[PDB]
Order: sequence, then structure tokens, then C-alpha cells
Amino acid sequence: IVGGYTCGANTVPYQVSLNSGYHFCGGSLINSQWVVSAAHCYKSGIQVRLGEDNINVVEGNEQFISASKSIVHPSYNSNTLNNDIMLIKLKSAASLNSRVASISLPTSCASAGTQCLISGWGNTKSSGTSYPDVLKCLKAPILSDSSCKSAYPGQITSNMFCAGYLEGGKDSCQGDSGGPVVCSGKLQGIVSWGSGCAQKNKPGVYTKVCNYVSWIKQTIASN
Ligand SMILES: [NH3+]CC1CCCCC1
Ligand SMILES: [Ca+2]
Repeated sequence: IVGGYTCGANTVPYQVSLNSGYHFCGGSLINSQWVVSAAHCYKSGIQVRLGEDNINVVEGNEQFISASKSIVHPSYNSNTLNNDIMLIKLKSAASLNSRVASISLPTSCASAGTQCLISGWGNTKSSGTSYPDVLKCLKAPILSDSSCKSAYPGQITSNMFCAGYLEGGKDSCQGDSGGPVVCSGKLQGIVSWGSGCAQKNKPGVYTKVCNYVSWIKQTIASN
């Protein structure tokens, strides 16, 4: 996250870290046994880390649960990043409490102008690199669809939205991928892609989760 603030330990209780010997992507706990992330984060051998603040220190609220199954969206296109969403089932159910909690799925798509919370452990610099070890937070509005198609001509599908600032300076960044965009207490987006980080007229692009709610429900009802 670029130009954000330190969230504070366990203040974003649905935030997970996907680990394969190192943190490589964020994710969101949607019930005690299922995580949703970005399909471009797909990897074999995922361990899900819950209750994290400092990802390099065991602080006491962590639960490390390995994944038993990963399901990439059946129409994921890695070239265009359309349908960049994946479900991960935990081998056993997480123990839910004030610091490890699931986030609700939307019953409605969020509108442009809605302020949201984006969070993750990704790069905090738009030019160069510096990875934080504690979770970083950023409040950003959903952008109108026409300013989104104007920043990314020919690249925005109906399954994507832009969120952030056309002046730049604040944005999600590498390593924030798969992470949550929560608006009004509901998961509305997944950190998906963009052109660099915090650049002028190049806002973050996010998977539009409200389009996938029935695929998510049906898939967890059957797996
Ligand atoms: N600024 C958008 C970021 C670009 C890196 C990958 C996640 C999304
Ligand atoms: Ca830790």
C-alpha cells in the first residue's frame, strides 16, 4: 500500500496472508473454512495465515491453516485479468473471534463515490521498494466507470472497477494482490491490477465481487 497508514494490530480481522514460505498475496476470510483471493495469486502449496499483524513475528493471535483445495474462476483470463478471483478452502475450520473474523459478501454492487478500505502488506513505494512487516491501510473511493475506462482504454470489463485517486500518491501496490476492498462492512473488491503504483491517472483496478456472489455461494455449497 502506497500513501496509507498503519492499520493497527488485528483491526482488519478478515485480512489473511497467503504464504508459500514467504507472504506473496493477501486474501479475505468469508467464512470459517473459505478464503477468497485473486486467481493471479494461484499457487500449489498455499498456507493461509490468519490473525496477522507483523507477518515476520509471532505475536500470539495467529492461526496458520494449510489449504486443501483451490478453485480458480472457470473463466479466468490471465492475459486480460478478467474474472481474477479464486476460492481457497482451508483443511480445517478457523477459530473465529474478535481478531479473526469473516467479512460479508455483498447483496448489492457498490456505487461510484463510495469510500472503501483497502489493506495489505505490499510495497509502500511507487518508485523503488520497501515492504512493511505490519498491515497497512488505505481509504479510497470507488471511481466512476467512465473515469476508469478513460484511464485504461479498452481494458476495463464489467467485472472490474477502479478505486483510488487520479492524482496518484495513494494506491495498492505489489504484494497487496488478492486483498480486500471493503465498503460499508461488505467485501466489494479484490486487489487485482494496475499500471505501476500511485501514478497519476493510473488508479488501482479491482475485481468486482458483487458479480460473483452466486458462483461463490454455489461453489462453497458443493465443495
Ligand atoms: N496499483 C495497483 C496494484 C498494482 C500491483 C498489483 C496489485 C494492484
Ligand atoms: Ca505475526
